Amino acid sequence: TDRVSVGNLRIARVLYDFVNNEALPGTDIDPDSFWAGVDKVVADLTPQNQALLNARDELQAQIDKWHRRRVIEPIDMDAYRQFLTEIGYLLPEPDDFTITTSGVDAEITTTAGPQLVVPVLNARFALNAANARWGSLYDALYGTDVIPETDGAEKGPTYNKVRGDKVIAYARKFLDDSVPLSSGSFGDATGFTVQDGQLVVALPDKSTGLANPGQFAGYTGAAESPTSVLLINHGLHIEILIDPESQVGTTDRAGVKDVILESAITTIMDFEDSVAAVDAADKVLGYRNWLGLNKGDLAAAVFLRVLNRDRNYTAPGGGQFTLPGRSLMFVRNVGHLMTNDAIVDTDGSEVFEGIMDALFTGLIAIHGLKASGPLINSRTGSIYIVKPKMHGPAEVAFTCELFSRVEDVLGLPQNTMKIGIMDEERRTTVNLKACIKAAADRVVFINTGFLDRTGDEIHTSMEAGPMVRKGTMKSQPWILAYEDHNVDAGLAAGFSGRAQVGKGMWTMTELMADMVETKIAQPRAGASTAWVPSPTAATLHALHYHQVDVAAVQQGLAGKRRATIEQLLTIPLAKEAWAPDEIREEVDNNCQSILGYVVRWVDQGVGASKVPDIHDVALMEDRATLRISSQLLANWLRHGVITSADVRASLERMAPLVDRQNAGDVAYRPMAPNFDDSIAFLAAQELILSGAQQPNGYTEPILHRRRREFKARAAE
Ligand SMILES: O=C(O)C(=O)CC(=O)c1c(F)cccc1F
Ligand SMILES: [Mg+2]
Ligand SMILES: [Mg+2]
Ligand SMILES: [Mg+2]
Repeated sequence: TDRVSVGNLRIARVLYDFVNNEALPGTDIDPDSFWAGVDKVVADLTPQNQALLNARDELQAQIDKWHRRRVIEPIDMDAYRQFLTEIGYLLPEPDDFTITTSGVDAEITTTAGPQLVVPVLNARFALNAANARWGSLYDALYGTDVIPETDGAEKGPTYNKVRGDKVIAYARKFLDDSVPLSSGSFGDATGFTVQDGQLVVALPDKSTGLANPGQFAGYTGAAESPTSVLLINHGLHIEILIDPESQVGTTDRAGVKDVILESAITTIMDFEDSVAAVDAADKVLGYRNWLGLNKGDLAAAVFLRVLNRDRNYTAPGGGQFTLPGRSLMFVRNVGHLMTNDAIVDTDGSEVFEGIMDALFTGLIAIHGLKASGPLINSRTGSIYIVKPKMHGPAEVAFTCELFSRVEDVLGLPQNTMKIGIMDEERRTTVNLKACIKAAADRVVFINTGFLDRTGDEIHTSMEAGPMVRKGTMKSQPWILAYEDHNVDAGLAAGFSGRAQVGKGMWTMTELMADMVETKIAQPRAGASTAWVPSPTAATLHALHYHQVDVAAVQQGLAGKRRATIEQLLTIPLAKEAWAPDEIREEVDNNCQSILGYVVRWVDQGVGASKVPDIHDVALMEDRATLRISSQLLANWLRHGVITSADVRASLERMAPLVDRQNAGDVAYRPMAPNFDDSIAFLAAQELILSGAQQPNGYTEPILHRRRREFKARAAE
């Protein structure tokens, strides 16, 4: 009695009102025509959506039976691959082709740099992420472990000048490495001037210019005493702020106050694995934040926080130009699996959620194409949607047809809605060229979502035998081939200069020294973007793109074929391998990370949490990391590595530790000692004990059911 009838649909009133009162005004779309289009698109495309999900089940059943029907020691790769071809899992590779996607912004086609992912249901996080286009290097260095807290350089309640001077020195070296002087070092600079459109750096006994004056991009203030100096390197901007009257500037030999880095070039506003949204009320919260971002007027509490305006500069010659102040925004829709009762049909059947996301996030994104102040997002006229968890090229073609039909409902030009393709399921990996071809006129990135991909690896081969420990997965042959294969397919499809080639998330949110040391591997592998968990991590990962010329790396990689199908298909089976203490560590680690994530998901609707692991390393958890942990334990239980008593005792042992870590939140409900009274604890148990039975190992069916159950209990 809380719904609105439109054709065969029954729409939750909160969603109907949100769309009519907030999303539609200003788009010139007729409300009656919009809702008729929703009815028609749902009716027309739901059968194919269901057909595709049934096809996954039929293929996995055949693969399950194949492994159970054999006894031979190692996979006979020739027989295995021929079988995958017969059942239509491995499809033929199409001829070479070049993508044709047009109307894409420079941040995607050309600029190499970090890409930030943030939960769209958290307005203050989403605001900080959009504002992360520019970030302080001094803050990122001083506040993290990139500068070690050795004797004398420790962080305290007040500024430590010994630490501050290490920060300054680190940044001066970065400047020398990125925008080198004709002679001397930035460490010895005493001042900056702009004379006849050229930057002049004062040294103690002479003056000098840049080795490449073309890296001088502009300044603020008067040319003869600028307030800042703007530089560019590998397409990314660097700004030296000059203020001798500041706390840090007073100590600096040139009065430098900070070094600002262009950081999160693009940001993915996430409706998928980092949020918990199980009904119309939840979906409206997310849609309204996405609306505020595109209209430019989102403002969050704690005083209030707003979106940054663009940045004004004087060109080296003399004109006034402007640089984007905000990250270019993508939105990650949900994939093809789930339904959501935000809309039900006349029989009470829930509507597919990915279909709804395309309609509603596409509608809302129109506001980002028009004046807010200037328009917020795409100046070239595109809407950028990340589509996750697709399995193979028919599922990509379906997304493209869904987008085409939504463009018609919205009165948008065909191919306005672009697609960032996650390569995060095995049947996409091994058919990647065909997947890109299916979206050849819409694709704006491919990205190795390696954590979902690991979950799919385990589930697909669940019946083959026990898998290696999850920490071993990152170095197994299949995943190394998968990473190279993805780059190869992108470059061969003409992505250089046209679309992003992306790699995955750094999850250790406090291990920033390790990130700076290690994550450089991604641009060295030819990735023009990769995922960071925070604005601070975006600023630090920006350093890697100044050190690595990704454009040159991609040109050197052109034409290579560095992964075979046999390599891609190498299942991560454990050899005949573990002492009891290693098995116990794996179980306790997986149970602790499952419980820490799931308890905040089910009881508080939080879809991404920092959860310390068994080694007290803080990890950003979302559904993909949960998918790995629950599938690994399900696999170990399936093949006798551990018993059902092992699992239960581990969960009961780790649950009170998770309770302790959450003891300060008035909204937290402890799981122990009354485990069977905690919907959250039972959800975590169900994710393991029923994991082998979930479709492709997905965690949403259980999580959504258990969160809805919790909401009902809290309302009675
Ligand atoms: O690798 C994949 O499948 C992803 O898609 C990555 C992802 O959501 C994510 C994650 F796993 C941990 C933290 C933050 C995130 F955004
Ligand atoms: Mg994923
Ligand atoms: Mg260079
Ligand atoms: Mg199954």
